Amino acid sequence: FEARRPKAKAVISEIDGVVRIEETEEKLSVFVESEGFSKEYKLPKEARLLVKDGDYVEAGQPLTRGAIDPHQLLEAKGPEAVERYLVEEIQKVYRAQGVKLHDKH
Repeated sequence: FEARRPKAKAVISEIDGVVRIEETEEKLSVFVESEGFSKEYKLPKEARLLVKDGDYVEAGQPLTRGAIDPHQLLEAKGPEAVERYLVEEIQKVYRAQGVKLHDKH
């Protein structure tokens, strides 16, 4: 409800394109690119990656595993996405606990 930076953040994809990953020792890196451009993403050691070398990632899609920051998803996929994310991500907790409250609220 209070838009905040979860500790375990998940770097979303500002760009909607295709995936590419790298090997070097210290830090991993996922690159999203379209015929237009590509964007480099720094995914440190702990970041377990959900995406694989090969397919498409819509804007604001999870590229790291876990929590997302509403502001970023706002920027990336739009209000329509933050909004829709907030609701469903909230009901996630209640549903898991038995409470059945209508999304409306």
